[PDB]
Amino acid sequence: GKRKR
Amino acid sequence: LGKRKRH
Amino acid sequence: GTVNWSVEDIVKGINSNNLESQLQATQAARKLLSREKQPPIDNIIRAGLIPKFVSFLGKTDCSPIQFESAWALTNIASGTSEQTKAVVDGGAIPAFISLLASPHAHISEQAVWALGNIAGDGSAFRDLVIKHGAIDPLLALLAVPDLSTLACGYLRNLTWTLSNLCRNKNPAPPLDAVEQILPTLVRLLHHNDPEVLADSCWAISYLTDGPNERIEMVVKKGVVPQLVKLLGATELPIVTPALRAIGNIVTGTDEQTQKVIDAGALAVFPSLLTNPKTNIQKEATWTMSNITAGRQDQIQQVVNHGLVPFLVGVLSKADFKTQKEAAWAITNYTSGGTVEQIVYLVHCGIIEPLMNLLSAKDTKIIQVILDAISNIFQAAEKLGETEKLSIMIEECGGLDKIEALQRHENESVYKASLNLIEKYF
Repeated sequence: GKRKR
Repeated sequence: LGKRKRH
Repeated sequence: GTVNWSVEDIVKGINSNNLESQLQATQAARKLLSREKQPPIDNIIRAGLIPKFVSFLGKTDCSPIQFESAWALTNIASGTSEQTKAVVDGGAIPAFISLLASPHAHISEQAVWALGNIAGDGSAFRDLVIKHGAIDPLLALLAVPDLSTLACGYLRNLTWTLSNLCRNKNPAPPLDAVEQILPTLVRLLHHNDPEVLADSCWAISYLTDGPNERIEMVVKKGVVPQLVKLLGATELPIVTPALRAIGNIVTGTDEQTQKVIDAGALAVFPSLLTNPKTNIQKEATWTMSNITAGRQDQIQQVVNHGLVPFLVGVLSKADFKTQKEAAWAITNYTSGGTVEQIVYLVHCGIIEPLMNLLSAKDTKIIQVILDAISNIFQAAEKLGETEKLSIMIEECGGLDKIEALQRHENESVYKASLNLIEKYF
């Protein structure tokens, strides 16, 4: 899924 | 970015 | 006059009970501290001059001594954390906040600069500057109908100081402070100065790095079209924080991601993904991986903007860090994409550059590639074209690479590799 910094 | 000194 | 003085000479002049002698020794201190090589910051600190400078900040009847101590203290606060701490320990925060109300623009400005250096040290000094009430007087300086009436240098310093009040993560700035700053910051993001735009973008990049609630705060202020418009600038100092902020926004909800697409961000990515600066290419591919991790209609808009051959290219040749983001972009694409969307990826030549990255000495990228191959074989199972992809992987020497990964250190690499060979080869 989506990955932050 | 970070700190800035004058002259 | 006030050039090449010793610390003991400055101490003598500041310890006199003569304002003019104090003014000349303070000018001499500022000059010593302005010099490029090894200014004697620690020497001035050890001499006990910081409380003296801080007290001179309150000398309203002597505006030049206010300026000179302000400048001297600014350069001490621009040093190490212990050096910034010294200025704070000297009680300079309330003193500088009072100076923001000065009728002398150059003193008012020096106060803004010094508060920027203090807040920029970290979360604790940032929040201490906010607690002493710096935000209200700083925002009152920008309460003009047109930002263009203010001096360029003065406007640049305010924007940079405000960006440091938006900076640092454990914790993030107080929500109330972020809400009070945001209307001025949006107004600065539309100003016609390249340094004002860059620093405004940095501030937005800091606010969007964290929880989705904080991304929502920013996105609700309608800044996304302006960030996309700045994403296309010719100045690299503007594109770098603009892409950062857009990159952050797409780490949030699909709805937040959609706002970026609707503003037309994907049209800029053909250049972004071929940008000569590695960091831009790496960050663009990372931004791409978080978009391909979205809905099937979002993956479809990536396809529609002809961005799949651009991902094929970055995967084929780029910096290894950019190639690592590209593998992630493909695994995300193949995870949530339709059979038609995955088939289109193989047709664009994804198999060969994907197989060549299996020679890497990084276990994480190998794991990401093996998951992408598994997702491509599942789409091939649904069409009865498993043998077609099996020969396709064998032709470009893909199979050999997976054969060697059966005897690997990592268990997750060892399992997935042995599984594909017994299931399809």
